[PDB]
Amino acid sequence: KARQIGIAVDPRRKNKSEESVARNVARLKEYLSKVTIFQAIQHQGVVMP
Amino acid sequence: MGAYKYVQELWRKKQSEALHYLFRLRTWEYRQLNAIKRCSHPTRPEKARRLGYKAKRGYVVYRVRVRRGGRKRQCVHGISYGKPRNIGIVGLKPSRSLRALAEQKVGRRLPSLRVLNSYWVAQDGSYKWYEVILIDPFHPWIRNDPKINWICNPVMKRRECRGLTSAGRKARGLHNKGIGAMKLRPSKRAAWKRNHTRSLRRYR
Amino acid sequence: AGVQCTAHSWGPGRAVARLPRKHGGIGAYANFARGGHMAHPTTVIRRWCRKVN
Amino acid sequence: PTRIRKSRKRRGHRQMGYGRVGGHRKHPSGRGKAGGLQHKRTSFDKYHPGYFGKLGMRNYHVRRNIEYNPTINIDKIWSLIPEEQRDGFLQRKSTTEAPVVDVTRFGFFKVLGRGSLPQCPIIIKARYFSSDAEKKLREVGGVPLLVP
Amino acid sequence: PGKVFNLKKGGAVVRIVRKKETKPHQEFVKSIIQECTGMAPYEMHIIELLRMNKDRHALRYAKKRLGNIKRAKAKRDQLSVYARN
RNA sequence: CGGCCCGAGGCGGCGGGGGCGACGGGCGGAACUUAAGCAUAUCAGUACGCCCCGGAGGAGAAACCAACCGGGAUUCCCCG
RNA sequence: CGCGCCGCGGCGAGCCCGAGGGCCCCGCGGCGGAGCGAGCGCGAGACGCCCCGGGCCCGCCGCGCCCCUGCGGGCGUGC
RNA sequence: AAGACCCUUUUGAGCUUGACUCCAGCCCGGGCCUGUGGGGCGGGGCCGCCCCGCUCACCCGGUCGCGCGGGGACCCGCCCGGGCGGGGAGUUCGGCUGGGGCGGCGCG
Ligand SMILES: [K+]
Ligand SMILES: [K+]
Ligand SMILES: [K+]
Ligand SMILES: [K+]
Ligand SMILES: [K+]
Ligand SMILES: [K+]
Ligand SMILES: [K+]
Ligand SMILES: [K+]
Ligand SMILES: [K+]
Ligand SMILES: [K+]
Ligand SMILES: [K+]
Ligand SMILES: [K+]
Ligand SMILES: [K+]
Ligand SMILES: [K+]
Ligand SMILES: [K+]
Ligand SMILES: [K+]
Ligand SMILES: [K+]
Ligand SMILES: [K+]
Ligand SMILES: [K+]
Ligand SMILES: [K+]
Ligand SMILES: [K+]
Ligand SMILES: [K+]
Ligand SMILES: [K+]
Ligand SMILES: [K+]
Ligand SMILES: [K+]
Ligand SMILES: [K+]
Ligand SMILES: [K+]
Ligand SMILES: [K+]
Ligand SMILES: [K+]
Ligand SMILES: [K+]
Ligand SMILES: [K+]
Ligand SMILES: [K+]
Ligand SMILES: [K+]
Ligand SMILES: [K+]
Ligand SMILES: [K+]
Ligand SMILES: [K+]
Ligand SMILES: [Mg+2]
Ligand SMILES: [Mg+2]
Ligand SMILES: [Mg+2]
Ligand SMILES: [Mg+2]
Ligand SMILES: [Mg+2]
Ligand SMILES: [Mg+2]
Ligand SMILES: [Mg+2]
Ligand SMILES: [Mg+2]
Ligand SMILES: [Mg+2]
Ligand SMILES: [Mg+2]
Ligand SMILES: [Mg+2]
Ligand SMILES: [Mg+2]
Ligand SMILES: [Mg+2]
Ligand SMILES: [Mg+2]
Ligand SMILES: [Mg+2]
Ligand SMILES: [Mg+2]
Ligand SMILES: [Mg+2]
Ligand SMILES: [Mg+2]
Ligand SMILES: [Mg+2]
Ligand SMILES: [Mg+2]
Ligand SMILES: [Mg+2]
Repeated sequence: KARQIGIAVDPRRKNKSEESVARNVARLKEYLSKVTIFQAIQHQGVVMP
Repeated sequence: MGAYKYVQELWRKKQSEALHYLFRLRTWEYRQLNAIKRCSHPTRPEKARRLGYKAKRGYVVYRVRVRRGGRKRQCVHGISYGKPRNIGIVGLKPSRSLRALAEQKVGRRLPSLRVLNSYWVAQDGSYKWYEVILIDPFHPWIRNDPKINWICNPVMKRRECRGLTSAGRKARGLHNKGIGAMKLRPSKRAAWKRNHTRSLRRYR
Repeated sequence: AGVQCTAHSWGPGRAVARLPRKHGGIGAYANFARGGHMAHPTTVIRRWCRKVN
Repeated sequence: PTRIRKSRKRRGHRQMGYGRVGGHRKHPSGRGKAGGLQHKRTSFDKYHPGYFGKLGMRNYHVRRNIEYNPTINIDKIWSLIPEEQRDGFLQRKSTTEAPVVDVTRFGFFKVLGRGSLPQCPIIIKARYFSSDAEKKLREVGGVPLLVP
Repeated sequence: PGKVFNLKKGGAVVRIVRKKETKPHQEFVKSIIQECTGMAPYEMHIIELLRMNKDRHALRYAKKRLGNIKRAKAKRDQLSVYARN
């Protein structure tokens, strides 16, 4: 489901701590806000540097 | 469960009375035949499926006999000239294993087929016998089948001549990764050429 | 350029200078011979650009 | 530029500074570094002591980022505080609002003791201290601290 | 040294401790196969030595055949059960 | 007398073989040269010989690296 | 192409057209900033237009003395 | 005709051998190839050797397979080990010096 809307998924990686999860969940939560699904704007460069 | 779990367990007892008798009858027979011979069906059906065989039109099996022991150089009168580090004649070892040499011999005999894989069947003091799987790539059952028709594309011609089979991969060192393997991954020649290149940039 | 032909010295004892010669005796392979290579041929690895802060 | 070189001033001189008696030949000493213990021994002992031999333990693979260890002296500590704030901190030598400086954020591990500090309490957090860095810091009213 | 020295190491974050990670069917297949094969000739030699209480000889012989001390100890333990009588 | 097994001769449709001064893959493999001599070493896992593809090829989704408040298939570039 | 020294330009406890991305714009290492010790490791202020010498401080090797958290700390002496 | 005699160069090559370092080849031993039986000697408290039947592996002959043999678990081959080895390979064969060599050693 996440691959479909532009998120890269790496099942080989494992988290090493609890902070690693909170920092990236907040990153996932934010991106889902600024995404629209169908005069539209194409985003340049790396997304959320 | 199924039957092939028992057959695999059995083949891990090659020293037993039963398999010692059956291994004896096979080497006597293979000693009475030619070096390269077509087989009706695989001698080991369970190992054949482990390596990719399928009982369909377009898969074939041949038995190949190769000779045991080391390597002797082709030098007239047994004379190497040159430096003394390069003088040896007998007692050398081939770079490829005997399994890889079996596949290359049968690829040369049958150049209109595609070599897939191979496995061991017998040995004695003078010979080892391997069986080689080959696919005919212009048969319609082969071409229209998504499981195998990767081999119908032309970058798959004479694979064993280019070191791309499993036994050919081992001699190039490619069953390893990590420390001890950093100078071989594209090719031994490719890593040497990359590591010895003079790159003269414009704004040097 | 200058090194596609076959030429070797005749040596002393034949009353001629010691440069390499083509079969027949024609001078070759020296910067002072007609048709020979340059003494130090030009190469594209010359540093063409320069740096400025 | 070829037109300002010393070698073009020798056109017409038969031998381009290499002499008549000696001359310019191919390799009159050998190639490279050869001869260092025999016929260049007078050169190698005058300028290169300790070129020959062995010395010390060997490690078959060094970990470059384990052995890495940056350091900072105490005389450089107050320059990590931005200039807009230093005056005020000196103004009020507070024990109850002293400045905290965490030097790992700036990329240092150990604190050494060359120099001196201003008369002002300050807190320094690091991974290791030298003995006189601690001594000069406690002389000022400061405290050392260890951080993760 | 293979670690970087610092007290309070690991003091900022909370680690994740992953779970560390039989099959009676396989034990059942071996029991049928064992019945119609027996043991290998080197395994029978070990059993005879173990019956005579030459334990160190049995370990030496298994290291020579197997080439790895942990497997040679695992095999001699495996064979004692059939070597007790 | 039929079946299965292991072989033989013929007939039909389809496929293979040879070619290239580069790049690419797999094998066999020097000596000149340097060491101010010369055997180990170096030149060079190069010249050259044999085989095999393609428009690229090879490699590739960890029996990996690490020792961190850790990364995460392959290839290529910068850096030591 | 690599090494040494000299001269000139820009900036200076800093410096820098990597590769790359948008003769212009943005752009990591790196080198310098601390040394010494085979290594465990420990770690520099006291003077001086400049130069030369003296004195003292840091490390490596040795050794009085006192002590707390102890084959660990402090204070000294010597090539 | 850039002395062919003579000398020097850390330039060669042909030949020789009691130079230095080695290689083919050959001889010798154990192992795997490799069956199925019968016996003797010795040791240590099961181990080492050796000997001799059979035929089925493996090997050789006769024959137009026209009415037949001989050997045999030994030989060959392969792996590792030891010996012989100018038949062959590569390389070396100091310096000073009233020219070099013989001799001598102001070569430490
Ligand atoms: K054969
Ligand atoms: K030669
Ligand atoms: K030669
Ligand atoms: K050599
Ligand atoms: K391999
Ligand atoms: K490696
Ligand atoms: K030529
Ligand atoms: K001449
Ligand atoms: K001349
Ligand atoms: K530059
Ligand atoms: K000069
Ligand atoms: K001179
Ligand atoms: K020379
Ligand atoms: K030279
Ligand atoms: K030297
Ligand atoms: K040593
Ligand atoms: K070679
Ligand atoms: K050479
Ligand atoms: K060579
Ligand atoms: K030589
Ligand atoms: K040489
Ligand atoms: K060497
Ligand atoms: K060599
Ligand atoms: K070499
Ligand atoms: K020391
Ligand atoms: K002459
Ligand atoms: K002469
Ligand atoms: K003379
Ligand atoms: K002469
Ligand atoms: K010469
Ligand atoms: K010579
Ligand atoms: K000659
Ligand atoms: K000759
Ligand atoms: K000779
Ligand atoms: K000889
Ligand atoms: K000679
Ligand atoms: Mg001439
Ligand atoms: Mg020309
Ligand atoms: Mg003059
Ligand atoms: Mg003139
Ligand atoms: Mg000179
Ligand atoms: Mg002179
Ligand atoms: Mg001259
Ligand atoms: Mg046909
Ligand atoms: Mg050359
Ligand atoms: Mg030389
Ligand atoms: Mg020379
Ligand atoms: Mg020479
Ligand atoms: Mg090399
Ligand atoms: Mg491909
Ligand atoms: Mg002359
Ligand atoms: Mg002459
Ligand atoms: Mg000389
Ligand atoms: Mg010679
Ligand atoms: Mg000669
Ligand atoms: Mg000779
Ligand atoms: Mg002389």
